[PDB]
Amino acid sequence: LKDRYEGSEVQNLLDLAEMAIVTSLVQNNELKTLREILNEFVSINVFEVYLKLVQETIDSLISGMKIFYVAACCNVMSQEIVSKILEKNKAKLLELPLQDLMKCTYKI
Amino acid sequence: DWVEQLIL
Amino acid sequence: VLSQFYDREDWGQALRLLLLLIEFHYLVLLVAKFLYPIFEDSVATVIEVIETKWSNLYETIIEADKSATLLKNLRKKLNFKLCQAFM
Amino acid sequence: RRKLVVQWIAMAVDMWVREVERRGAMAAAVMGSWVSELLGRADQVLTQIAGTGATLRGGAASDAEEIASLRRTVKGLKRSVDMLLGGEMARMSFFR
Amino acid sequence: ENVECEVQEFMFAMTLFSFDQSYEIFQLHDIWKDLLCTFTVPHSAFYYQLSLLFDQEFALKCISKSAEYSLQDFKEKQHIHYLNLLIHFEVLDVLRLGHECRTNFLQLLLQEDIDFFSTLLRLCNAHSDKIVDSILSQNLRSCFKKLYCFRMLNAAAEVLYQYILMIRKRKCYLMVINVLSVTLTDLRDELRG
Repeated sequence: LKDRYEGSEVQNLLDLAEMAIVTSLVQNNELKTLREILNEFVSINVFEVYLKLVQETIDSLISGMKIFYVAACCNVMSQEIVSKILEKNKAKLLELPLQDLMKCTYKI
Repeated sequence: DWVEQLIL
Repeated sequence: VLSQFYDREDWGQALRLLLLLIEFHYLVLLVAKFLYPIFEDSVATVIEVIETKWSNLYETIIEADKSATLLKNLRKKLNFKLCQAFM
Repeated sequence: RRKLVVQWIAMAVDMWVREVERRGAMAAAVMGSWVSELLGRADQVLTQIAGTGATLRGGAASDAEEIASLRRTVKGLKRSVDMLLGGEMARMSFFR
Repeated sequence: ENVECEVQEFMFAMTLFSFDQSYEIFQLHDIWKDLLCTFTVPHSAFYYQLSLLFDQEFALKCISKSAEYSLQDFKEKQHIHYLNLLIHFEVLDVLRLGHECRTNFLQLLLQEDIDFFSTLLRLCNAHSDKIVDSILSQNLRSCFKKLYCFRMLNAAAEVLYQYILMIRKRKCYLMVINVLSVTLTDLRDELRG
């Protein structure tokens, strides 16, 4: 509580989790977070994390839904876009695809 | 004069 | 208007118009319409001030001119910025 | 050797641009189209020098990438100068 | 004209070169050390040699023609030559799109390019309305700067402007607000403070 009010993560590991992930938005930290989540066992974020450590379409839909559920979501969307671009470097690719607007236009 | 009154 | 009837002159007239708008809604709309019809640093600054400054009668005037407004204005501003960048 | 003349022009215009940008911030608290044309001709001179360099007797010229870099710098300066000329110079004392 | 009347043709060419007649005859058919090298190679070589020897109109023309008829080392050389000749006398964008479809080489070429270059870039952007984009952004990042950056990116613009800001203030805040149309509120508050 004292941390949320003065603007922690290990305590959380021991909604709010989503906001923490928002604040976090490195690879090692992500992996540790994933391990903590596995130990504890939202689902969308988990799918995204699994993809990052690495079906793809389902993960994409999950991430889009998470984004819909603001700044952090946009950041995550941009990261996913960058990752997809890296993977690309035909029909399946088009299916996956279906400033951000400018980028999309340049892509098309 | 007219352009000084417009600027004001 | 006389200057308009008579490029640099046109720019001076546009500047005068922006200055008048700053001193003063309908007027602003008329100005935007004039800018769109026409479609450097000082000009950009003026456009910016106008955007910062930015009811039924105004909408009616806009409709008469067309024969949404805010969007058209934003588009025009973007175009002007692009032009300034190219210069 | 007009390659070197183009490099001097690039450096001079660059300082001129920096000066105008500095003078604009100064007054918040001349350049004509001829400078833009001059940078276009400068790009043409570089295209001509590189081509001649590629067909020299004895082997191609070693300055290929050196000239490609100068082309980029010249284009960047023509861009900046074109933006200033196009209205960004009359809006230097305005907040962005 | 006399004593010549395939071999006589080439003779007529090299003789008439040592220019229109020469080039015409040569093309229609099909210093000493260079000639020997060219003979050993046996069009590209011939044009390259001619261009080198006249390095002018003849040279440039022959080089351009050969380059066109052909379209890593040879490619790069030809491209550089053409670009230089054109900038001395469009070409930029063409060569760029061509090679895109040797990255550091292009970085150096654009380095030479950097007003005419900027105009060409603006033209290309207007026409449009990966690797190339990144290279350009990097070169631009290497008033004027901010403007060029903004023009090219058309987020990068906003970031650069904010960094430079971290009359001028007003202009920047304004430009940012127009481009965006949270950020706006912050900018307004800052301008009011």
